[PDB]
Amino acid sequence: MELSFGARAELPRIHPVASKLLRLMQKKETNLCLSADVSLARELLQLADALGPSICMLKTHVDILNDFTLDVMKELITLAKCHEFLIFEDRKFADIGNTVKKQYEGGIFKIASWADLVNAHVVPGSGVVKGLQEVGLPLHRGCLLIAEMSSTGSLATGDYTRAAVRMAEEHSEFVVGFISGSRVSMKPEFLHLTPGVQLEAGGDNLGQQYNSPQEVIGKRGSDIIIVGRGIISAADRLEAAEMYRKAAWEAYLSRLG
Amino acid sequence: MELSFGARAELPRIHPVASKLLRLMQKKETNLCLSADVSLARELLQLADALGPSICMLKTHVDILNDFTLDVMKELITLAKCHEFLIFEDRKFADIGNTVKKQYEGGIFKIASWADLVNAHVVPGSGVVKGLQEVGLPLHRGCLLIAEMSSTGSLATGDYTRAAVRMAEEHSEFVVGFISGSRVSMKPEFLHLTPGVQLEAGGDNLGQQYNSPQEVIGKRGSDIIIVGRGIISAADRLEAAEMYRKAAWEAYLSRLG
Ligand SMILES: N#Cc1cc(=O)[nH]c(=O)n1[C@@H]1O[C@H](COP(=O)(O)O)[C@@H](O)[C@H]1O
Ligand SMILES: O=c1ccn([C@@H]2O[C@H](COP(=O)(O)O)[C@@H](O)[C@H]2O)c(=O)[nH]1
Repeated sequence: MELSFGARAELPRIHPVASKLLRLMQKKETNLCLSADVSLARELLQLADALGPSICMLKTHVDILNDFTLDVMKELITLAKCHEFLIFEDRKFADIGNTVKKQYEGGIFKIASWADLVNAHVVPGSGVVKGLQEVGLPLHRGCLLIAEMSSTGSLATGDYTRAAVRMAEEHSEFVVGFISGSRVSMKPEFLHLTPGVQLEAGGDNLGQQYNSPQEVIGKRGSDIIIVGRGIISAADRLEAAEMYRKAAWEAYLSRLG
Repeated sequence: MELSFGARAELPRIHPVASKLLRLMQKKETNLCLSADVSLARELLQLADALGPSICMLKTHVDILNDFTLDVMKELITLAKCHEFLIFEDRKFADIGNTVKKQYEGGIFKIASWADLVNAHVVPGSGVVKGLQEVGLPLHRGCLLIAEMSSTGSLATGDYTRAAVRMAEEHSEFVVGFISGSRVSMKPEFLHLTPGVQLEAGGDNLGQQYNSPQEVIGKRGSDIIIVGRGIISAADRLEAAEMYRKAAWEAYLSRLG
């Protein structure tokens, strides 16, 4: 039987970051993650403040910000605390353990100092998670493993996907779930987040493929939709965010019965 | 038929960045890529200057440099031109095509502006290559696809590796080779660069595994060794680089005939 997000937040083996997230999802009736794919810090902060009420999570690509500073991220954290959403840096860590630990903690971005969640590809083997967790565990962070991808020709299928699930299971002190197109774990402590989402059928010209919130949440059993252009390119981004939220939220409620 | 690096530089289908690399490998008698895994720009540049005559390539992780600026990269380019080596940013692009184009061109790092070579994981499908190529083509840049990894539990094996080789063949206008543990293509226009290399047997505590230059170049048929800690951890990095250079170069001479 399916548990509500609020009940899942209380599960004995739940990660604190997953619990925080699940509680605010239930409080705000949102399972929408905004993909804030913009080049200017002011745009990032403007979207975060305006859409924050409607979202459970803000997904960043800090490496495309033409004017990144750590003060930008300080300010984003204030907004995250005010409007109640988590910050997920979509870094796709994909190197050996010794390297990713440095990429997570250090450099100019100091990602671990501000991102509640990061994600990682499983292709290097479990050392990618071991390296990240050496930085993330002390800082009370969580990680998502990329079990499937939305893009045309994705190799994250079959035995690769099963490997991602095993890796998460064996590293549950740090891994809180998956980037995937569908439910891949039967354990309710894990979150499923799905990108490649728009209301209308389509794709882009560089291999992105879309499915609807009803399909991904309702039929495929994912928890959270990740939506970028579907919202950001709309004339009215507030109304678009609300349309996606309502869609994902109702799909969840229906599945839950 | 085994061709020298100088001959391979003249192959009909050779990419101009591969040709430039192969020419300087032959001229300088080096098939050593230094993995400059340091956190300080001064150490990076001092290594680049001192070891430049010994290396064909300097591999960077600019996202670990605590004091990155574009002015640091300008000085690195100056050293690369002076000593004759290529700059390879080991970014491991691994996102959908629309995202990686921005991560390559933009942000604070503006990687395409200074890196001769970058690499990409093949897990997203060929969109990853199509996105990078939109940026790299007019700038006369090249890309390496990660066909195999050196780390314990790597999923880059079997059909995954074969998919990487097919993707390289189909995008030979931009893809100039592979990150691999051995020769994965029989086409001599492709470069093979191999990380996980040390003179001594062993590994690290986070999944790295090492093989020797003689094994990797000599028996496994790779072209270039990528060496980080085996050089960086030495008291005298120049002497260490010279050790690796001579090992790798003589291994190469042996399979030539
Ligand atoms: N290239 C690459 C990459 C992929 C791979 O499969 N194995 C690696 O070690 N690397 C990188 O090569 C370097 C290996 O360094 P070391 O020789 O283990 O100190 C690192 O910068 C690591 O991030
Ligand atoms: O498998 C994946 C993994 C990540 N993303 C990311 O999610 C967002 C998709 O945005 P859009 O296609 O909704 O604009 C982008 O930031 C992209 O990098 C995907 O689309 N698919």
